[PDB]
Amino acid sequence: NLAPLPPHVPEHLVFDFDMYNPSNLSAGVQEAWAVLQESNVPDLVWTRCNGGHWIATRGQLIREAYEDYRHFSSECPWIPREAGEAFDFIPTSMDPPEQRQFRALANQVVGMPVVDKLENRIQELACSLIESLRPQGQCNFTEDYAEPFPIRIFMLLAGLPEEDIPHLKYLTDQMTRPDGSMTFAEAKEALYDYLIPIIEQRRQKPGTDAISIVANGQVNGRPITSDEAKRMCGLLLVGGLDTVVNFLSFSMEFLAKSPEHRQELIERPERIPAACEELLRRFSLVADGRILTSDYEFHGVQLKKGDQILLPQMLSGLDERENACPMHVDFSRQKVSHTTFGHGSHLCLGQHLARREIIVTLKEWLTRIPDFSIAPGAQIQHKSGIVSGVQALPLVWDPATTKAV
Ligand code: HEM
Repeated sequence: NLAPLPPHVPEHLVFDFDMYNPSNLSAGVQEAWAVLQESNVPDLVWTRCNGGHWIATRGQLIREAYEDYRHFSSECPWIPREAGEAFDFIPTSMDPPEQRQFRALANQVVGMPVVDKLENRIQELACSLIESLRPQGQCNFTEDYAEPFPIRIFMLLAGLPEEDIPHLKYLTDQMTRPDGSMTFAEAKEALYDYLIPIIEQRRQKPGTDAISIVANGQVNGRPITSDEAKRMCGLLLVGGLDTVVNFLSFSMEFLAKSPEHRQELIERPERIPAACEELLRRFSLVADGRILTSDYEFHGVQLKKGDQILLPQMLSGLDERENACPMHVDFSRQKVSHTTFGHGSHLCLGQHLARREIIVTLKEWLTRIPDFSIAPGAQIQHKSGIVSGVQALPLVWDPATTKAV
């Protein structure tokens, strides 16, 4: 259950939050993590759950920590400690300066110039999927659209066969929202086990897919090793399969319950990109962290070298000190303050691909199925972890209120 309180951690700063099953989960995951911003909760607390660790609860602290890599290192970014010690993905497990050389390489495979190229492809797939669903007046969103749409796009970007999707996604989910059937370490090993032969192959005979791009690449002008290429390709895999997939579900669940919000985007589709930022803020879903490199006093609190600290990227934008009425989705919100794609030198490299996928989904779906809702009796369930998700999303709609385009 709870790890004993280390001697240096003040008893009054204890707030036993469990990031993998928070107490108020039933009210929605975002709402569940928002209990850390309750009236009598401090900016920095210590939880005894999951081996024991700090949690910064406010945007001000989360951004500061993310900026100061000298004290808050990416070397051990996952909780529990076992998992963060085993976590060696590139470039996430590395801090500046040696970190940058790899971001540049990774930005060649998912960056903006690559996203633009992907445009038509992305629309074709979203339009393909929706039109096929349109006449049926129902669908379970997670399996019929949230997963296939982004995953097939990445599998194509990666040059990897779709048949391997069931296996890879299972490994991916074990890493972010563990089943208990395997440790982060075991799931990482399998991921690596899958990539090793593929990377050797792409190096032997170079293709134009993200995998061979990475594996035949250079960093700081020098050849990348097979091992560095594996560590980086596995992280790319995590991003392509378990991020947008979940976010699309939180947004669509919201739209299914918000006729007025849908009418706004139906009426002025030009508000869709704005609406995407506000949904990215409101349905923020990532939370990883750092490890203290040395004894350090932070905001009046004594941190010790080795202490792990959770810096929920999700929390910043729900922080009322950044955005008034944080839980209200306001497509017109004047300043949408968030750290959904992270903060600091580790800013998400897939963010551009992620927005495209979102804006396109929103645009192509609202245009064909403007009116829909959540299947009657459905008790939508959320799931929490490094990356939070939606268990199932049964949608229903009257076919006669739809249009083909
Ligand atoms: C809604 C979608 C997404 C969200 C909210 C998101 C969020 C994040 C966050 C919060 C981080 C920072 C982690 C840290 O600082 O420890 C990150 C890093 C990263 N993400 Fe994204 N991500 C998304 C989609 C994607 C996609 C689609 C990809 C590519 C397949 C991707 C690739 C990466 C990579 C390569 C990094 C590491 C950057 C580094 O460590 O320098 N992400 N992402």
